[PDB]
Amino acid sequence: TNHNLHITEKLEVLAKAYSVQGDKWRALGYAKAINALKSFHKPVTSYQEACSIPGIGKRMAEKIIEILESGHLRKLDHISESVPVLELFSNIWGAGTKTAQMWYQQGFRSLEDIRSQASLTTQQAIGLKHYSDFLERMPREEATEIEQTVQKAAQAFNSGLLCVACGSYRRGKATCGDVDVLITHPDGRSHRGIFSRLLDSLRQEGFLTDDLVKGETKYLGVCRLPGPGRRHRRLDIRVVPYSEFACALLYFTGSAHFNRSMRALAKTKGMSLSEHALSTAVVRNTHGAKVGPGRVLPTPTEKDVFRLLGLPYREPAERDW
DNA sequence: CGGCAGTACTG
DNA sequence: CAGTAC
DNA sequence: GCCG
Ligand SMILES: Cc1cn([C@H]2C[C@H](O)[C@@H](COP(=O)(O)OP(=O)(O)OP(=O)(O)O)O2)c(=O)[nH]c1=O
Ligand SMILES: [Ca+2]
Ligand code: NA
Ligand code: NA
Repeated sequence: TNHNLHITEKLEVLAKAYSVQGDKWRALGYAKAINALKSFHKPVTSYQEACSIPGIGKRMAEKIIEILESGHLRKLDHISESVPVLELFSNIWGAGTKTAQMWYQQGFRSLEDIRSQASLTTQQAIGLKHYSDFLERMPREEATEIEQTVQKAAQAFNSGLLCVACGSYRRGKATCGDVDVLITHPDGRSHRGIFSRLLDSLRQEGFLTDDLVKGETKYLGVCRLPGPGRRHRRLDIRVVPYSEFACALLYFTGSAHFNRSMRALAKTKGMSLSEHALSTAVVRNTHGAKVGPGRVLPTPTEKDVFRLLGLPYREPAERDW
């Protein structure tokens, strides 16, 4: 639950304004502060109580106080008039802040302008054609149907293939922004040849409607279940070796902020965590950049990753931040 | 002062 | 590479 | 934006 809604509702506006305008680090600080404020027990009442929470500094506490005594945040009144347009433009899949800012500088103000005059990448044209659909979340039951469709298509090639939807779905959420399907095989090797033939099977069946990204082990695209009343949905599919399964599962399950916290912690302990592996004895320079590789640590299960980092295990539902 | 996660596709 | 995305 |  959140007992600081009257504060966070105002902060989210500012954080989004900073995000679409490209000030990503300031936005990150706002996001983190907003999460910290949602994850609390008591409505904040003092500048001193505010600064005590992790993720809240003097500036953010000043803002919270201006909120408690006045009910309003003056800074909301000086957001640039371009921000709603930038948000509109960057909600196109494949367009971000830089593209939105360029479109805005060219004088474009609406999606009709984009459709008729803008130069679009292949991805951005798919994103525009599904603009409304991609802003919607689906019921988890539909995510289940999409996962089962992928699983049944994959297990037709090799019965031994394991398929797991990993994302807000695995974290137990009632709705899902897209479906994240991780595929492996405990053999350790048969996963190698199935990916392209799987995608051919799904697009031959009419399930896949558009491709966004096509790597050797990574796919991002668009699907739609058959029959009436169905929307187009974003679908991400990864195929990983069994030895990397635990770390791929952890990454793909998220949340994103959870992953960043876990990876930041690993960095403090001279380790490095990615979707491939947890590594130890990684040599870095004075800027936190990697100059030497280190060695992979055995992580047969998600619990092993937590254990090697000195943390208590957190269930997927407990990984929202 | 200066990092803020680590990776992968596109063109 | 810069931009964008998971 | 925050924080070491
Ligand atoms: C966006 C993003 C995702 N991820 C990881 C964590 C996510 O659980 C996983 C899938 O990405 P998403 O599908 O974007 O994450 P989600 O499932 O939580 O969002 P939604 O419910 O709206 O569909 O990828 C990152 O590590 N970093 C990122 O920036
Ligand atoms: Ca998802
Ligand atoms: Na604090
Ligand atoms: Na976008």
